[PDB]
Amino acid sequence: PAILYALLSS
Amino acid sequence: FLISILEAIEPEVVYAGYDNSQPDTTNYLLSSLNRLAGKQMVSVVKWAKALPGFRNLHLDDQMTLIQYSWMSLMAFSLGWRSYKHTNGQMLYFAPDLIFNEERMQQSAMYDLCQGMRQISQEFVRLQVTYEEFLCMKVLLLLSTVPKDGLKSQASFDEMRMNYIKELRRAIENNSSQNWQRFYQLTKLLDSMHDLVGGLLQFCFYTFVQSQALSVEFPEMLVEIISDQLPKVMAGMAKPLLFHK
Ligand SMILES: C[C@]12CC[C@H]3[C@@H](CCC4=CC(=O)CC[C@@]43C)[C@@H]1CC[C@@H]2C(=O)CO
Repeated sequence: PAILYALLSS
Repeated sequence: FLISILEAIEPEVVYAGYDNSQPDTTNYLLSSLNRLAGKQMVSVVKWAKALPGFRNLHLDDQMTLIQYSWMSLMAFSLGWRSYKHTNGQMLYFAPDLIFNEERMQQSAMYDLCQGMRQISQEFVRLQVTYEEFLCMKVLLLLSTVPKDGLKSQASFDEMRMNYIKELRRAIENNSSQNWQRFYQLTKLLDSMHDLVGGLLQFCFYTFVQSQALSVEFPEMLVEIISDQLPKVMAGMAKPLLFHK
C-alpha cells in the first residue's frame, strides 16, 4: 500500500 | 474533552463526484462507489492521524489497522449519514449519490445494501447519539487485529480501553440502564463483523475481475486491497468482540 504508507508518514 | 477532540477531527462530508446523466449500470454504480471509497480513504487516514493515541502506535500497526478496518469504518459512517438524513430508509453514500430502491437493485448487491441499511435502522431503534457514534467509530478502527499481534500491543491495549471508557462516559441515567445501553451498543459493534465479511467478499470478487467486469477501482484502493486480500484469505485477522 504505497500511496497509503506515504500518506500516513507525513 | 476527549470527545470535544473527536468532534473536531470528524471528517467533513465527502462527495462522490457522481454524474447522474450516466446510465446507472451495475458497472457505473460500483465504479462510482469505489471512487467515493478512494476519496473517503484519504479522509479516514487524515482522521486517524489526528486521533489521540493513534500516532503512539508503530507505523506498521497504523497501516495494518486501517487496512483491516476501512470497510467497517465507511459502512458504519454510511449507517450514521443514512440515519440523520433519511431516518434509515435510504443509503446516503454521499450528498450527490443517494441509493434508493432502484439503485440498490441495479447495483447487483441489494442484499449487502439491506445489510448496511440495517445498521442505519439500529441507529434509529437505539436513537444513538452523535457522541456515542463518534466513540464507537474509533473502536471500529481498533477491532480487527492480526492473530499474531501488533508491535505496539501495549500502546494499543491502553488506547482501546480509553476509548471504551469514553463510550461509557457518552452513555445521565442509572447504572443498570447504562449497562444495558453499553451491552446493546457493543452488540451493534460486534454485528459489523458479519456485515463486513460479506461486504469484503464482494469487494474482493469485483476487485479480482476488475477489468473483465469493467468495475473500476482508484489506485489507492488497488494497493490497499491487493495487500489486504491475501491477508484476509489467510485468516491472519481476528475480531476483538464484546459479546459471546
Ligand atoms: C466496496 C463496495 C463499493 C464501496 C462501498 C462498499 C460498501 C461500504 C461503503 C460505504 C461508503 O460510504 C463508501 C463506499 C463503500 C466503501 C461496497 C462493498 C461492495 C462494493 C464493491 O465491491 C464495488 O466494487
